[PDB]
Amino acid sequence: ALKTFELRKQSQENLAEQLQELRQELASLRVQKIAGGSGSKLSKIKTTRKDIARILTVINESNRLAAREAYKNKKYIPLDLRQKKTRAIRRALTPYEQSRKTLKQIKKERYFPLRKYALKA
Amino acid sequence: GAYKYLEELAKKKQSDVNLFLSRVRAWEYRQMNVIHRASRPSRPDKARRLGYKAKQGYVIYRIRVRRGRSARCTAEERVGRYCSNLRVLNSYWVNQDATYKFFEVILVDPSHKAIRRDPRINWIVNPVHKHRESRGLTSIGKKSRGIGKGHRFWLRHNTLSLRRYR
Amino acid sequence: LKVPPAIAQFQKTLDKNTATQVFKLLNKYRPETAAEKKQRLVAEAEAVANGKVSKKPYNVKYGLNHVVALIEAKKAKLVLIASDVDPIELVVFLPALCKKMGVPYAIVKNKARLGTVIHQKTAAVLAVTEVREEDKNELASIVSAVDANFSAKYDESRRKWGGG
Amino acid sequence: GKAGAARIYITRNQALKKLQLTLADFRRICILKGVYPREPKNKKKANKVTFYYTKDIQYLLHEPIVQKFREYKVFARKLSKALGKGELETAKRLEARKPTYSLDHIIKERYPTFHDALKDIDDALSMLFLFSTMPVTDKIGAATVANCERLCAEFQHYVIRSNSLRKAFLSIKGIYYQAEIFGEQITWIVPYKFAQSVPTDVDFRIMHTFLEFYQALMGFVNFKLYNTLGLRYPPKIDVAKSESAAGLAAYELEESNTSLFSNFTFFLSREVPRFSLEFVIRAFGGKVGWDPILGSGSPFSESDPVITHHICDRPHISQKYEGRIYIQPQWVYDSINKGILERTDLYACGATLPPHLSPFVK
RNA sequence: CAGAAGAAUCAUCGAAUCUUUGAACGCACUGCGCCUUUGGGUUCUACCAAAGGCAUGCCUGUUUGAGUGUCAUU
RNA sequence: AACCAUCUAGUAGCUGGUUC
RNA sequence: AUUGGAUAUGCCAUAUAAAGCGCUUUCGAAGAGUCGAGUUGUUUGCAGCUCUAAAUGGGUGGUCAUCUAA
RNA sequence: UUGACCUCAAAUCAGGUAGGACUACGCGCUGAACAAUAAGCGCAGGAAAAGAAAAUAACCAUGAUUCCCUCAGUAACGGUGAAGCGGGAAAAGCUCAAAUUUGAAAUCUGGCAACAUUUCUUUUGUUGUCCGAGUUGUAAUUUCAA
Repeated sequence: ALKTFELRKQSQENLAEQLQELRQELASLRVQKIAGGSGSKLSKIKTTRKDIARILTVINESNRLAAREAYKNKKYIPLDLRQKKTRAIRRALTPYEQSRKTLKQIKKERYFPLRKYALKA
Repeated sequence: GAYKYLEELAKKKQSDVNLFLSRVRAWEYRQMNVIHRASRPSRPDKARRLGYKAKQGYVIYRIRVRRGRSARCTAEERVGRYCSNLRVLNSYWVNQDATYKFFEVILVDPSHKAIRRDPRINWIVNPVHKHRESRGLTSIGKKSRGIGKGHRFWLRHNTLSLRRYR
Repeated sequence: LKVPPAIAQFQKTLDKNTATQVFKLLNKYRPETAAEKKQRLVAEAEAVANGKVSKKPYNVKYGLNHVVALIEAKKAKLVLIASDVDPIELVVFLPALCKKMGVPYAIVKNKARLGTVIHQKTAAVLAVTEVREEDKNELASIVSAVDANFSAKYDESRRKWGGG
Repeated sequence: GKAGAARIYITRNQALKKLQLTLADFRRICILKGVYPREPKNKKKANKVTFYYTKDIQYLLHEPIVQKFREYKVFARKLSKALGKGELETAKRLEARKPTYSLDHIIKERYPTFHDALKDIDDALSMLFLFSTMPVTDKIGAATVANCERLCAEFQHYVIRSNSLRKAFLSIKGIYYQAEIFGEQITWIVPYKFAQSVPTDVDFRIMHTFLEFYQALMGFVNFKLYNTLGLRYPPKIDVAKSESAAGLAAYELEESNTSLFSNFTFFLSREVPRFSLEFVIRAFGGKVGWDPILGSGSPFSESDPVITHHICDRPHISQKYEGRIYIQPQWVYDSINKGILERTDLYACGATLPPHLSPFVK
């Protein structure tokens, strides 16, 4: 099984060039197994499905990372490159605008803030 | 100021000036939709004291309801359904005739940044104010369910409270 | 239809000649634009940032609350009311308040024209409170014209129900 | 009906509807970019009128020319709004920040290589030369006319320095000059300086758009030629010399049979079109002198006896000198076209002018 | 049972993926489409395939055009 | 007219039963 | 590893500013198809319908007290 | 006429937002039978609602709301059935409209350009500039306790 470590230090075109070679290989084993396949064929399929998944991950990981870099310091970015969390969290007041106060209130907390004190018994 | 003159003129609702304007505008409002957007309030004194500011995020809507529940409560709810993305702030009476009562409803956009950055109307952005008119939290809604302070206005008396040591 | 006298008076506006002469004086006293105000303030900012007392400004007064307060203070020499305010009850008392305070007033056409003087889309009422010594005679001649072409004219017509 | 030849071509109204641009804007975009009508083989089938390929319309959908045109129109409306409202400062400030456009992308798309632009610059050179002498009118631009004249002067100076001119013919319409630059052959027509008048029959907007595109192509070609030859782009221009009608003398070529008349000092009086004669002499490597009436900055004078040939179309020479026998421009034009010096006696003043053979005619 | 030797039918878990529907949203509810872009191809103008999109109400703004409008307009 | 779910543990002076 | 309120300290600080207290030969705006009245329904409150206000006024209480709605 | 303003529309225009589900508790509307009853319908949150007196009292006076105990099975009513005081838990107060900034709309959204910042390349802002909103009124100031 190819490791993700050396699957992440090559370009996409050759990385996509590894996609179809694994695709027909998986397809070929299915042809062999329906005409008589040993236990290795079941594993060789099982190994190659995860192997196809591993390289598909690094294609999608790198493609998104390319999109994230391209849409850095942009005001509006695609919905895919955005936080999800929950729907209500995305609608709540941001911490900045929850901290907004009128200039009347700023003068209250500047001249008369809650003091730190103690009572001697 | 001019809102002192506007608000004392609004007490003489059947005077010559007010009666002519009531009948002229009632005909005009009937040619429009049942619920239609108002470019500016027809009572700038009354909207202003009910929380309306002439700024982005504040919307005035007119609605006519049939005469013959509370008329003002239904106007708030119908407009709230029509503009589902806005929060109903308040509402008031603008006009009436033999058949229809006309109301203007003040709505606030909880998603506009001019609302979310204004601490004086920042409270309406919180989810607890979703459809205030639907839960009887507006001015007329609170009055409808007899909310107030005084002798003029159940579960804790239909239950047996059995303590541990009794 | 039949209209009350307080609303009927707005159909009798100032004549074209007197209104054109009125706006010649008004256009001398336009408020400075947002750009001109910024240029004047940044110019004084450099004189402060590096290292360094004026006269009172002159402009036409605008705003409904502002102008009504100036009439009540008897500070306004000339009040020009728009003829087509969308809710008429906004200015329906202004001719009566100007009569009570002895303020020369006129009803001019195109509230948009009033707004153009003040670099705004729209103005309900303009008021000239006090002008430079050079324009004392020009304002005085206008006030006399408004007396004849608006107050002496109509007057008996403004107390009659219009329309019908 | 919905497929085949009908979809092959797009009608002018259909193409405008797809591009969402007005007829004038579409014409300007078509003139600025590369778009020509394409008549389908089956006109009846193509209509399911002018016909254009859908590929050109598809490319023109994302063209920034339409967006720039809207910005100019939108800004023009705002400038008109400020003038009407009475705030002159806002309109004056907004005038400086008015929108503009760049033709670098269009030139690269239309001409991927400099060879294609040079081969297609024959029309641009002719348009620039024709507009270099036209009077300033409301439809035309005074700055555009000055830019076209400067571009033509720079091209003439570059050709003279590189000796790229090959043939020069004197025609009724004007002077036809054939030059070889980077292998490509460029032909330009320079109209004579006469008191012409506006025909008031052609479209000025289309001509101005074509002239603007031609000027941009000429400027890009001149910059590339100057960089290749080491000349400074744009060349230095003397204001005092320009006001004195010095011609190419103002444009200094500062560095950043090509010798048919090299050993000759031609002199021209105020009776012949010295604008083309000086360029031909400069392209041949020789020295050309002009009278003070024709212009200032002349290296030589009339009284100077160093001039070997004196070009003068006048039939009388009261102040004729020795060693400066009068010659006619026909001999110079024939010599330039043929590459061999003609007979000065045959084309002497007061003699029959030999027929002028067109070098382009084979 | 089988299968791999950083293995595990493991745990944690911030990254990716997540078929058709469903508030379900191109129209329909099986199919029929629209626009745009991209590409095929040995069939290259086009066609075809795929992708991107294409619900409604309402709020803020942008752009465009109408008006029976108010004027401005010697 | 029918069917289904809940109110419902609805209503009983009466019936049967009610544990070494 | 991610965070919160403090402490210490460096830098910056648009203070020509902004506040509390004190004093008066000067002033002091207060929410209407609402309150309220009649009448008809729902469960006094609320709702409809007809009418429709005031300015030491108005509300609720025992001349007085208390409160200051829309 | 140009041109401003007001409209009335349009756009597969940019940025947003609503629906459905859960529903023990919560807030409205509606409603029979044997009671704000079940149902039916509408709408939320981690709590909700209520809430800084158009409140009690008749005292040497109390002092927003909510919950618990008590008052009390009392007054009153016609079996239903509170509340003031009193004792506890917890405590926090405030914001507008109505005033001329008038010696200067001092206010705000957005586009664009940089600079930051992050639960986060996903987040959230700052500065500059232009446009728009706004004088039919956005800031500062004031809320009767003044």
